[PDB]
Amino acid sequence: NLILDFPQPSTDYLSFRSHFQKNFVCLENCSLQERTVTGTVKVKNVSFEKKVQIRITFDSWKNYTDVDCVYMKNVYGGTDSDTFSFAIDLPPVIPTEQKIEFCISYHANGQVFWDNNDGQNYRIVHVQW
Ligand SMILES: OC[C@H]1O[C@@H]2O[C@H]3[C@H](O)[C@@H](O)[C@@H](O[C@H]4[C@H](O)[C@@H](O)[C@@H](O[C@H]5[C@H](O)[C@@H](O)[C@@H](O[C@H]6[C@H](O)[C@@H](O)[C@@H](O[C@H]7[C@H](O)[C@@H](O)[C@@H](O[C@H]8[C@H](O)[C@@H](O)[C@@H](O[C@H]1[C@H](O)[C@H]2O)O[C@@H]8CO)O[C@@H]7CO)O[C@@H]6CO)O[C@@H]5CO)O[C@@H]4CO)O[C@@H]3CO
Repeated sequence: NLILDFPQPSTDYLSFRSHFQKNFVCLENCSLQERTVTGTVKVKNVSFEKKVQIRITFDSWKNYTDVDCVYMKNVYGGTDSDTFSFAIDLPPVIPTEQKIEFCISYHANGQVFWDNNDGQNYRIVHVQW
């Protein structure tokens, strides 16, 4: 009934790297299971202290929620970037007319960086299936 309306950003490496180098934050993977959306976010390692959040709407941006992401230790990651994970429960019912979208914010060293997917956000759409 719901599906991701975007390719996994990490699949197209050249696009992923271009966005990540420009914005210093980029969604890496995302999956929709049951009524929960989970995923991973790559951020440039700008400073020790970081705050990474998903800003998500389930009602066409009438409202939104900021959800904290959690740092993921990665033995195989480099020292230039860090990985954060998120898990967000969907509301029990979302009417078909309502848009579901999210974007990502990243605070470090007094600055804020955004992944808004080239101004479209990351969309989840309603389907017949
Ligand atoms: O321990 C040395 C450290 O002490 C002081 O730091 C204090 C700090 O100022 C307070 O803010 C508080 O910190 C808490 C913090 O506010 C919370 O947000 C949370 O921290 C989380 C981070 O926000 C989050 O980003 C993630 O952290 C991981 C990093 O993302 C990842 O990159 C890696 O971190 C490495 C750093 O990137 C790298 O720079 C290097 O860090 C050194 C610092 O650069 C250097 O300044 C100093 O740090 C001092 C600091 O200046 C003091 O203010 O030494 C660091 C090396 O020891 O190395 C890092 C890897 O070791 O990994 C981290 C995760 O380890 O997740 C964390 C949540 O775990 O919690 C913080 C409290 O735990 O208190 C601190 C502690 O005194």
